[PDB]
Amino acid sequence: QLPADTKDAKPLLKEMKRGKEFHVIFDCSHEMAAGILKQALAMGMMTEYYHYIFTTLDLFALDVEPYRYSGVNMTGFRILNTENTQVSSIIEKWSMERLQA
Amino acid sequence: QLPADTKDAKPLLKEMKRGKEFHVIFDCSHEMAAGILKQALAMGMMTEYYH
Ligand SMILES: *[C@@H]1O[C@H](CO)[C@@H](O)[C@H](O)[C@H]1NC(C)=O
Repeated sequence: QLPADTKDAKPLLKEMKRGKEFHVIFDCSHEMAAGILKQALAMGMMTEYYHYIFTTLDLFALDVEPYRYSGVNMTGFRILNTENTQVSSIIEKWSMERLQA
Repeated sequence: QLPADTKDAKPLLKEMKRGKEFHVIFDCSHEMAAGILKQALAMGMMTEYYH
């Protein structure tokens, strides 16, 4: 169980590294998934050995640029049917007004 | 040999990782050491193996 604060996730990661646990099913809102993945990266917990699975339904929204060359596997799930072009147009129109925030 | 530009470092590091070479003596001004270290981190070559 990840503790109350996120950035205190380091002890868990140390324990997992010592125990040689090479498969994980994270479970949290993608916002906290990003933090735990960054903590993993700075822990050297990110190579072609480990393989993460994210029960979050927004794994696609993460920034993946710093991670994709590492050779790590991150299988997620995505319900938002973005293959249809109509959906893509709607999403783009939505982004056209999200950037006020 | 490192290539001319900094971020060209990646193809070199790919072959390093493929050949299973965990002992490296770098030789460059630290201004390049920082860049090559970031590349090595994004390439995921920063574990307890490499020295
Ligand atoms: C991890 O990803 C790489 C590239 O897709 C793949 O070749 C490998 O089979 C995957 N599994 C492991 C070893 O984690």
